[PDB]
This record gives sequence, C-alpha cells and structure tokens, in this order.
Amino acid sequence: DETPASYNLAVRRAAPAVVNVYNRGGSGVIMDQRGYIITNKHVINDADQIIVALQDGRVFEALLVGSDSLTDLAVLKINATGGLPTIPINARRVPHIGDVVLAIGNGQTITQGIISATGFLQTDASINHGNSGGALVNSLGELMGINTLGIGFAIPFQLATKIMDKLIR
Amino acid sequence: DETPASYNLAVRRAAPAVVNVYNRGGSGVIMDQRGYIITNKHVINDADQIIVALQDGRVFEALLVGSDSLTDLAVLKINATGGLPTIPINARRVPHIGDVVLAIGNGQTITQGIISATGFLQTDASINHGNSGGALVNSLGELMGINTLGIGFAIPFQLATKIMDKLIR
Amino acid sequence: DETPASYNLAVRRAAPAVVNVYNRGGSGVIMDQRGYIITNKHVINDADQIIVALQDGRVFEALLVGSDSLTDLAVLKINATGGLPTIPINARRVPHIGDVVLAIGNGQTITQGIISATGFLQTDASINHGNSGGALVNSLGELMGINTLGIGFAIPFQLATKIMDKLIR
Repeated sequence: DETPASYNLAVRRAAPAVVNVYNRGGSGVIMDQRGYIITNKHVINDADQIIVALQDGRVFEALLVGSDSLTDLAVLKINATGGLPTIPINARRVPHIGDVVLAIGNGQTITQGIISATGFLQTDASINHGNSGGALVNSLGELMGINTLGIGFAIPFQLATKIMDKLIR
Repeated sequence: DETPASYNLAVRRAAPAVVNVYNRGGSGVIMDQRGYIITNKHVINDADQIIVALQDGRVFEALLVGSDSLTDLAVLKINATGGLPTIPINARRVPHIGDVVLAIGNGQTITQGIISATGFLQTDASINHGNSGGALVNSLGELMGINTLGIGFAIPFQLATKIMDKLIR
Repeated sequence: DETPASYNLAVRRAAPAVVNVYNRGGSGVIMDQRGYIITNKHVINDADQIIVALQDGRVFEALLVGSDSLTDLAVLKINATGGLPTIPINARRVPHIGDVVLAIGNGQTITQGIISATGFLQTDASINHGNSGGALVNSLGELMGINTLGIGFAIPFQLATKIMDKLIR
C-alpha cells in the first residue's frame, strides 16, 4: 500500500561497512579505502590472529595498527582490494541532542534510539558486548560515533578520526 | 497547535485485534473473521479453560485448534460473531531491516522499536511475558510478526500464516 | 547534506526548563514564571537544604511548598527572577497512545520512546533514579507528564497541574 516508517536507508548505507572481528586459535568499522578498521581494545587483547568478516561474505586477516588504552579504541589493517564498503563520514555534521541514531553491532543486529548527551556520547540505543566496537549513525547513515562499553556509550566520530590517524605512527 | 510525532494510527488499526488470554480454574491475535487466534504454546500449557478478552469489552471461551512445539505457536478458536476486529495483514509487504515496529501485548502496553534482523525476526522493542504471544506491526499497522520469548524475538507473519493453516488439520 | 531525523526541537524547547535537585549538608521541572517547580517526594525526604540548578548555569535555593504522598509529587519554590525558562504546557493536547515522547532527567540525559498506555501513564522511555522527577514531552515539547518510579511511569500533566495548585494552600 503506502510507505512504512523505516530507517532502512541508513542501514543499506552503513551496515555494509560494519564488520565482525574474530580470533583463530567483537565489532569493527571500515573507515577508508586504504583498509583501516576501527574497533575496541578489549576485543583484541591477547589476540592470536585477528580476522575480519564483511557482510558480502568476504573474509580477511587483519593487522593490528595500534591501540589507545585511554579511549579503548584500536585500529586494524586489511589488504585493501578493489571495491571496499566504507562507513559514510561527514565531518560537517554536528551531533545535536535528540538526533535519531542506529547502533550497528553483532548476528548483525540494529538497535534504534537517539543521542542522549554529548559530554563522550550517550545513547539509549541497546548496547552490549555484541555491538561493542560497532558503528553509530544518524538517519542519514552518517557516522556519529563508535560504540564502546541502562544507557549506552560511544566515541564521537570527530575524536575517533583523530585517534585513528595518530595510531598510524 | 501542530501535529505531535506519533504512531497512534497503527494503534487504532491493530490494537483492537489483539486480545488477552486467561485460565479459569498471555497474549493473542485475531487473524481472520472465522475466529482463529494465534498465541503461544507456553501460554496454554496445562490450561483448564482458555478465555479471550477483546479491547471492546467482549469476552469469549476459546477452543484449542492446535499447537506447534517447534515455533512455540498455538491457534485458538472462538465463536465468530457479527463484527470481529482482525489484525491487518499484508502478504505483499517485505519486512526490511530498520523498519519501525510496535509491540502489542499486555495492561495493554505498546512498546516502540525497529526490525533489528530477519534471520526469526529480532527487534529492540521491549518484549516480556506480558506481550509474549502478542502482535508486531509496522507504522502502517501491517502485521510483521508474532512476539515470542536485551533483544526481543518474533515470528514472521509469513511463517505464522502457514503454521496456522497447517494446525487446522 | 540533508536533514537527519531528530527530536532536537523538543529538546531546545523543554530541556532548559528541567533542573537538577540537590542537598547541601533528583530531577525537577519549572512550571510557571512565579518560580514553582514540580519534583518527587522521595527526592526531598529528609532534605537539609534543597538546591535547584538550571541548564544555563544559574543556581538557587529552593523552598518546599508542599508534597503529596499519594502521587509521590512535590512542589518547590525559588525566587522568580527576570527571565525563567518554563516547561511548555498545552492543556488542549490529548495524550494518545503511540505518541513519541522524550524523557528528560539526569548528566542531563534524553531518552526516547512512546506513550504505551494512559490508565497514570506508561512509557518505554528509559526511566531510572536519574530522571525520576523529570519531564516527559512529545515531539512538540509539550509536557505530557512527570516521570516517577522494564517499563517506565509518569503522571499526566493534567493531574500534576491540579495537585500542584492544591499544594499551594
């Protein structure tokens, strides 16, 4: 009949770029075409072998670029091939309180909510060990933050961008 | 003044069809005019007498048509009278991830959320023993699933439709 | 680029009027210019000195006007100065089930949800000891209720208005 209210647009626009992290004898986000992926520290602590899994079926072995114990963030590196799904980033967008946000983690689950505060970034979107290290995007799909660990916490994409660049030293 | 953002439309369109189940010395959904009602198995296990209560005030004694231990579903039957409120069904609607959904259970409570995954159907709408067996509809009121038992689970209306038809054997 | 789905409008329209309550050796809401503030009883029980903190930075010492053990409500009084941010009230608005609502409490956190029932007022917006006594507004910012203590509870603004007026005796 008509159009059901949905945020699927932001899903098919951001979800592809979110991956799953594993250990061969956690969540992650594809930042740029170079193949850099932001995740969490507690996800890679004592990692024998880091593995990345895309939604399209592709599987990679990830390289630990570096981590930051302060913000619990970590950067990974995979062999950038032809055609990588990257997380939509908008450095001009200013996260206002009340903005609708989706939390993308892991089975690939999508929770809905809003920006509670911007003190870090608080959100009422269901966060857990599954989506810990996943993405946080607005209705447009623009990355607002990186989920961390009755209210959830993420790291502003602005900050995460900086920290990522510094870990590449 | 102006119009407050609301999903009341889907409420006055689906809520009437959702009923309450009891035992005379759980939730349920009115499917068709014939008087068939889908509920959960754990709701009728060891039932002395099944009772159905509509939102309009009408009260009925329900008949156990049959259950399916696999999907935890059950079908009831009440004497179809003149004028039954049926749950809006749309077999053409395809549940996409990110779609806004309401969870209708039981006091008649309405929780809001989205479709997390479609693996079953995951949703961040608050689900509990109250709405266990209730309806799950989009902003249009179209039945998306039947709630079951930090993330909730429902059964695709497509599947539930089949299983219901088979229990009528 | 474009416009991200958000309820920030209701925030910059209601949040200023919500304050924080303290005890000098809880949440509250600025009702009118006179300086009357609605809060919860359990927040002021055994209070040595009641203190009110606005979002603009202003700090006041509050006066206990009176409380109502029944609805767990309480009314405070501060020296009404020039220019007070008051909570948007609309006595003509009728709270329908399914309406989008924000819960404003305390760091100043904003949770999103809907009106579940209107029996009291039920809401799936995350409520806790933080926002206990805070505001509950629709997408327009119009006060729908006062939060109290897997589902949250508030008091209809219609009722709270009456009880407030009676405590001023």
